[PDB]
Amino acid sequence: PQITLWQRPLVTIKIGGQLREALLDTGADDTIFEEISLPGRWKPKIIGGIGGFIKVRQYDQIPIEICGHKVIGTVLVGPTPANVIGRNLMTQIGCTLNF
Amino acid sequence: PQITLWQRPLVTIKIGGQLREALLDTGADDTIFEEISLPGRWKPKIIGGIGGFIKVRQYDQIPIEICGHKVIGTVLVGPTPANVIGRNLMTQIGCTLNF
Ligand SMILES: CC(C)(C)NC(=O)[C@@H]1CN(Cc2cccnc2)CCN1C[C@@H](O)C[C@@H](Cc1ccccc1)C(=O)N[C@H]1c2ccccc2C[C@H]1O
Repeated sequence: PQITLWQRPLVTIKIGGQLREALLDTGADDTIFEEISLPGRWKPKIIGGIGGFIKVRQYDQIPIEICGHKVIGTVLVGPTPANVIGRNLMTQIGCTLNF
Repeated sequence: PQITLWQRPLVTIKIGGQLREALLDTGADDTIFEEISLPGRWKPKIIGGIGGFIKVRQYDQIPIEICGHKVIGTVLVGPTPANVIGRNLMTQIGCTLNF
């Protein structure tokens, strides 16, 4: 589908058997979620954004359904103010910017 | 044109007679640059992102040529790790997300 930017580009996602809304965020290299229970091991990771750095855990090979599309990739979990889907996943569902 | 997301969606922009590289950021409501000298009055403003909040200057009605398209809008200038073009300006040039 085509999505204009006159509002935040939100999409509903299923991940870990849980439902959530993420913002399609071409400015984010990675994907991060506020609070969701993910199974298995993880590696610490400290990401930098506007306003500072945050400590988060990294989960790889995580199945995630974005707007009805099925993809798998690394998903971060940490103290973010908004759930974001990054280019690491937006590439998998073939998302592009147009103008 | 059409821009895939396998790399950061950077575009060249001219603002205040200066040249800058900016990130097409669908996840950002506003536009902000690290260090540019814009003329006229501004209004203090505090924005929040992942990792924290930062105090910035808010200049309105600022001409900005994005990827060869001329638009005018609110541009923020503050301590950001990367220049970002937000939806407030993306809508002006008619950018959409596609998949
Ligand atoms: C208006 C303003 C510009 C302050 N908005 C944001 O920063 C929003 C904030 N929300 C949240 C919010 C906060 C307060 C109120 N409402 C909403 C979360 C999403 N961001 C947009 C991000 O796309 C910004 C980029 C900026 C950046 C690029 C390169 C280097 C440093 C900073 C960003 O945060 N990028 C990083 C990033 C982000 C997520 C996951 C991984 C990574 C890595 C990296 O690409």
